[PDB]
Amino acid sequence: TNFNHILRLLNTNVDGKQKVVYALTQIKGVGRRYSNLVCKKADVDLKKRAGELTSEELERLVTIIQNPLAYKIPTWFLNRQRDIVDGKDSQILANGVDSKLREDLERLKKIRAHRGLRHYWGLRVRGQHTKTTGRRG
Amino acid sequence: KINRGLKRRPLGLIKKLRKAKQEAKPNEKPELVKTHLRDMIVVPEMIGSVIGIYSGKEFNQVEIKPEMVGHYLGEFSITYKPVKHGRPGIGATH
Amino acid sequence: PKVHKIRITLTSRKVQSLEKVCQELIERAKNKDLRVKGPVRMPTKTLKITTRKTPCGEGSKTWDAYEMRIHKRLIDLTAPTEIVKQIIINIEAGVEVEVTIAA
Amino acid sequence: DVLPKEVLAEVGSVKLFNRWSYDDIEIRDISLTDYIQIRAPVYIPHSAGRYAVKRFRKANCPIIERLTNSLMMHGRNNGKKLMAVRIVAHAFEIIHLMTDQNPIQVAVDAIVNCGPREDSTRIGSAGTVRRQAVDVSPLRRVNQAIALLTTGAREAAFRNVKTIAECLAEELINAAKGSSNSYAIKKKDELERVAKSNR
Amino acid sequence: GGVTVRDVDAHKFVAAYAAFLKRQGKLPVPGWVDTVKTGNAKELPPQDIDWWYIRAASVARHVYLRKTVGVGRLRKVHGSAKNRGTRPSHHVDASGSVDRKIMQALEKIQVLEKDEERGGRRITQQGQRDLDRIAQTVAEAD
Amino acid sequence: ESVWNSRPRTYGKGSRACRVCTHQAGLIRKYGLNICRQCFREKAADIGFVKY
Amino acid sequence: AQHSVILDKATSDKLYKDVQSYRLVTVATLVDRLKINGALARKCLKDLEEKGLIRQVVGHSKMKIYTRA
Amino acid sequence: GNEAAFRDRNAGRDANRGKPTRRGGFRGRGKREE
RNA sequence: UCGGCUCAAGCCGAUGGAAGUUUGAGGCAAUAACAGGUCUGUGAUGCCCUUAGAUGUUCUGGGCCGCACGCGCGCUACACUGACAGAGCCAGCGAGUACUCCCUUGGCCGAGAGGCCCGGGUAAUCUUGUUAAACUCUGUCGUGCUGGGGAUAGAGCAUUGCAAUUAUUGCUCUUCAACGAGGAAUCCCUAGUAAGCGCAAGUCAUCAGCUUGCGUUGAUUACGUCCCUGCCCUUUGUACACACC
Ligand SMILES: [Zn+2]
Repeated sequence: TNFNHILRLLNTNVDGKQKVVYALTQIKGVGRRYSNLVCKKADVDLKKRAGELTSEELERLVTIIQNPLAYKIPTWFLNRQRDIVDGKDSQILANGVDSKLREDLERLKKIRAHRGLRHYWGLRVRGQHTKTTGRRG
Repeated sequence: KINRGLKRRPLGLIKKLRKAKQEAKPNEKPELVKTHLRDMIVVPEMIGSVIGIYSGKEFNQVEIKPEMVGHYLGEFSITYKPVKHGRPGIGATH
Repeated sequence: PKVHKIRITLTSRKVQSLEKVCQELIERAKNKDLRVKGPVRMPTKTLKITTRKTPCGEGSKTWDAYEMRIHKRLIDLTAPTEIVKQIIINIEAGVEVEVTIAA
Repeated sequence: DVLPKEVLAEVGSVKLFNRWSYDDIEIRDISLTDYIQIRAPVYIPHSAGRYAVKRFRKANCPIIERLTNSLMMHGRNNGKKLMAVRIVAHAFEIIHLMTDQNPIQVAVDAIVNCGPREDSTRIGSAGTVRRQAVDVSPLRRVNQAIALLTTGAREAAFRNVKTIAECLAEELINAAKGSSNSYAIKKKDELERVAKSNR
Repeated sequence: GGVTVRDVDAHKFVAAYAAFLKRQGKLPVPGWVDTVKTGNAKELPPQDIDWWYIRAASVARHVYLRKTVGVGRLRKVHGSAKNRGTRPSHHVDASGSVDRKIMQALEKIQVLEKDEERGGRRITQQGQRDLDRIAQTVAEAD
Repeated sequence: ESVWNSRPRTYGKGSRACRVCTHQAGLIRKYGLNICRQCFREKAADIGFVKY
Repeated sequence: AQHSVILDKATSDKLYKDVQSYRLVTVATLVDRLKINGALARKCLKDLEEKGLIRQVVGHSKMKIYTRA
Repeated sequence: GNEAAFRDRNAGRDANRGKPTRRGGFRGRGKREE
């Protein structure tokens, strides 16, 4: 009886009685289809639940996540570039999104750019009509 | 933007910046230039000057920092004052 | 006297005027004992334009639809070269005609 | 071999919808004949009739089409009787498999029992009810029964893992006798009771 | 009696032909697989792992039943609607490179040929005979 | 000195106008008319256009 | 509000006890009466079919219905 | 100007939300000179 | 044509017939009014006003979109009569390039958006059989605001255009808000009609959640009345006639 209906990867619990590919979707920064690509390339039985697995396959699953480009995945499929003038690629995950979210705010804040002011005040940044739209909340 | 050709107006303003940088004496900040155009991307080559960009009513001068290479000069002078608001009028009764 | 198997086309806004022109042309040709392939009639194309009637905008909103219709009714023939000039005479007003030798 | 080989037995038999012959229909009561028409049968209800053109042209129609039309409502189900005809035929198999009796017997006897005989009409009393508990015509009986029947099935199956086919199936078999677990009969019985009050 | 491709159930033919073609096992795979979106309107890759081979039967069959076919026309045949969010939906066509390269490979294995006469590609005699054999087998098995 | 109206004007609205009004609003482009929708129905019978 | 995705011994012997006595069997009835998940119901459906204890009436992409043998 | 606006911490979205917000004898048209 | 009402004009019902509501739908449309709307359509037009520090024309930048909040026309959803993945596969109305750059097939490069090279059509000839959407068959998911839902934002890649910041739009990856059929009130509609679903044209270099037209699927209920809300005709009252403003 290896039914462990709880898992713990990278500081957040995930369920186990659901399917394997959809369980990784719970993690912030990865979606339903991005999960499919990497979970397909790790050669895992997609037809079974996320509870009946074991440690060794999990190890390759998580390993792909940190270094994607080394394991034959294209660059345009990724979601990070130009962290500085001479930048590299990346694949941000659960708590890096909040960390890099914050960073952007004081960058734009200190530069004193218009987008920062909208973010500072908290209005819509992308241009859209507001005089009657979503002002209640 | 840079793949397409650049017309008289970009070259004109760049030679003004060049003249300011050469005649500037070290241990001083270069002189101020006022302009109306607001569609130039920021270039790392364009560092070390002070530009008064027109905000639709007045010229606003800002010191340029290096790490803002990927924006425009227009994005740094707002057009409208923020709305503090007031007291509701004789409307909003029906 | 080498034939070229010509084709002649007509254009007009009217219908009854053009149509009687087509019959008389076929019989004027046929009287001198010439072979003729009959009146291939092209489809009629209808084009419309809809606009608002009011010039300002108050009151209910009402439209009107003007129309115009066009007919083609082209003709073909097997004949020598310059008999066409004698025969295509005595046409109506407004009616346009273009000749295609189709050599 | 123009026609499918498997479906061949029917030819030597009176016309029917493959699985069920309309022969030997119920003998239970009267006053709804001349208004339920089965004497001219049909295979599938997908007949593009012009019943609407006159008053009682829609009275001469096999009941099977009526059920299929009534089932499609509420925006999403507009004009898509293919699902409706699918469900009705399939639901017939369920009740046939759940009970040895003919499914047409199940539908007919249910609808003849779930119709009211007296109702109440709102004549002006200046805010009050001068409700004289008037009578009802046999034609309106089937009209209201079918409409309210189909609504009972959809509301029950709504937001449930059960599906309409067996939900509709269960609705008919409960209405056969006074089960009181059927949407139709519960609301049906109260109608005369409030009508009987103002009698 | 004699039969042809038009005398068999549609979805049966594609499944029957898919099984036979994979057992032969000769067609290129440009590696595009596992990274394709099936079209600009779709969201997730197909479920079946062997979907790519199955597809082969469908496209081969229609070129037999049409006077001429080209790469661009498959785009607009294979397309469908896209949920753009809260706006109304439209019609958008499928991916072009995917359909292009798959039929490139297909014709390299002697099933159809180029038609510089007028354009497009038509099936070749040997390819036509091949489909009939698989269709014929289905009839008796029924 | 002759750079006052230099800016190109061959692109979008304002580069075309009605033959009678030079009124750039609601202008018709079907079939190559280039006339206001308003002035239209006053010369429509002459152009040849009959309602039904 | 959860249905056990896996089949346990207690459900198994209850299953092979009554399913030869039901009049009709469906996906709904299994998830309702036996407190089992829908996914396992389709899996159970196909496995009990091949062992030959229930008979198929119609098969379709939406609903499967079976009766006694 | 723009830089000053960032420092001009006077009234914000939260500040706006915090801030709180005859018989005529003439007939149907008789009212006024309208 | 018939069968029952009936002085008659007619109404209804059956048969025949492609068609028996005026066969279906539109266009035009009397005498007479309104201080109805338009001077921002007009080189239609009176008077007044401005005219060289111009209210004439022209170039640069902005704004009409700025937002605590009340109201109107619409779009997407609240899921199993569903969502998701494969495959089968059917329209109609229209539009299209000369001094300009339109509709675009085919071949080649490109994950995708896009790019390059021959070519056809000024058109029942080419685009186009516009292989549209809905729909149908086989599977995955399974009552949980979950794979229903797509607001808000970050990063990157292109296209239109002189110019995209207050993001034009598209494409790529991530982020996953409210919303369980909606109170007092209130609308539209009688048969290929309501409703669902898409397509073409108008504005247009790009942008449709808009309007004008086109087709696909296709119903419940009635053949009525003056109870409510409007309108007209008669009888009636008047010290009004610029006529209850
Ligand atoms: Zn004009």
